[PDB]
Amino acid sequence: GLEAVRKRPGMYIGSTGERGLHHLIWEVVDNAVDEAMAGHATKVRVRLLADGGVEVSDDGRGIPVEMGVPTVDVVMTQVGVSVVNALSTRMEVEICRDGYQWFQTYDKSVPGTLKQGEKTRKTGTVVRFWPDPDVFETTTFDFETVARRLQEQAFLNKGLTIELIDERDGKHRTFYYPG
Amino acid sequence: LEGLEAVRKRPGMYIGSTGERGLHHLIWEVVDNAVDEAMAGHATKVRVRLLADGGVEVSDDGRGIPVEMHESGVPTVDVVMTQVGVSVVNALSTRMEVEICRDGYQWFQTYDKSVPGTLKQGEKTRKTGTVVRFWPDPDVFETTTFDFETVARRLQEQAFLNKGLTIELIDERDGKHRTFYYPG
Ligand SMILES: CO[C@@H]1[C@@H](OC(N)=O)[C@@H](O)[C@H](Oc2ccc3c(O)c(NC(=O)c4ccc(O)c(CC=C(C)C)c4)c(=O)oc3c2C)OC1(C)C
Ligand SMILES: CO[C@@H]1[C@@H](OC(N)=O)[C@@H](O)[C@H](Oc2ccc3c(O)c(NC(=O)c4ccc(O)c(CC=C(C)C)c4)c(=O)oc3c2C)OC1(C)C
Ligand SMILES: [Zn+2]
Ligand SMILES: [Zn+2]
Ligand SMILES: [Zn+2]
Ligand SMILES: [Zn+2]
Ligand SMILES: [Zn+2]
Ligand SMILES: [Zn+2]
Repeated sequence: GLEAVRKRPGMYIGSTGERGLHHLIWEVVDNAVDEAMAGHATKVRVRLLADGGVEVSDDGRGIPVEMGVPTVDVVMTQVGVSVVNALSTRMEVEICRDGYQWFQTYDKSVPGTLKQGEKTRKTGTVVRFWPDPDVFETTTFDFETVARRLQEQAFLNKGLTIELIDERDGKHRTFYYPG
Repeated sequence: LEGLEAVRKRPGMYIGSTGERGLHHLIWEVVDNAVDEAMAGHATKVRVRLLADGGVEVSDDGRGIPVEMHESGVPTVDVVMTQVGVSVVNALSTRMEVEICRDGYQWFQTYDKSVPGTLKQGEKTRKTGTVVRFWPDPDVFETTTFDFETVARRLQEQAFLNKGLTIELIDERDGKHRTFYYPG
């Protein structure tokens, strides 16, 4: 399971250095950007939080919430982003889908109870995660490393707007190439 | 078995979709795994070949995927190719080949519709590193054509993030080639 990732993180992210740390944001960004071609997303927002966390938001389809375990718990324990869950102290996931907001938490990768919130016509996903400082040699995301990836992803997804906000210093950049 | 069947049943959960961007997840993964060995395994060169038949070959001079017996009673390379990021590539490929230089020897393994062959010990060598070849399954992907410029953009990023690493790209479909290098 996720125990395997914690035991041998190098098998999943190459190392536990700064390049290993950046695998986490690369995965969560990738998953959001995937919704431009797969889910009619128009905007992805990436925030580098001053406490070391990361938030990635999109207006794609929303991770499926239908069930007897919710699909989001399967995603967050089985697929690419489960490595992020394994190596984070906590994650928060917000989904807009099927007419409602939905909220889930992971505490050392253990799911909370999926909560149905307010009605909404919006669709998309917000993923927030806090990399475990007991795993990583470095918990500082590099603005220019992240910017280079988001520029590539905007260029490969004509019409997608990607916003990067560094909450550590207020630095922000928007990436957009028209179709 | 089970875990790879899951990828074939719901590929969008692993690679987003089954179009051009989904196809490129496979090369991004295998390239990433090789480039990881620059920071982790003293690699100096990665070579990416877009094969004329649609396959991909990625070579590195890193440590070599471990070949010794895993706790699960198979060679560690078989665990890697069935359990971790590259197992998605295995699941969605008709076949894979893996050449490893490690522990004083050359080693060769195949995967046929993700099923491991018998790991074979080859000649002695002092070299270390890995070659991974894969052939994306046209029954999965709506296109099997890799985009040279898309691949070149990723390799330039990876060379910039790994000062001193040489990355060579060869398109065997038309002879186009690029070499990426940023000095330390
Ligand atoms: C981290 O989750 C990622 C997503 O990330 C974001 N940010 O959306 C995204 O990269 C991708 O999102 C998908 C990937 C596949 C489908 C997908 O296949 C859908 N189609 C359905 O009819 C559907 C509805 C419910 C359900 O449980 C499943 C899962 C089964 C599949 C994929 C056949 C599929 C669908 O509505 O949304 C999908 C979505 C939102 O894959 C995830 C879920 C692992
Ligand atoms: C697809 O394989 C990738 C590798 O890709 C390439 N091209 O080398 C690379 O990205 C990374 O390679 C690692 C990842 C971890 C270790 C690693 O932890 C080593 N340390 C050991 O002493 C060791 C020795 C035996 C052994 O079974 C393991 C753990 C198993 C692993 C890493 C698969 C570790 C080691 O020598 O090499 C390692 C190597 C080469 O992770 C893989 C295996 C998923
Ligand atoms: Zn990696
Ligand atoms: Zn560095
Ligand atoms: Zn549609
Ligand atoms: Zn993806
Ligand atoms: Zn070393
Ligand atoms: Zn060495």
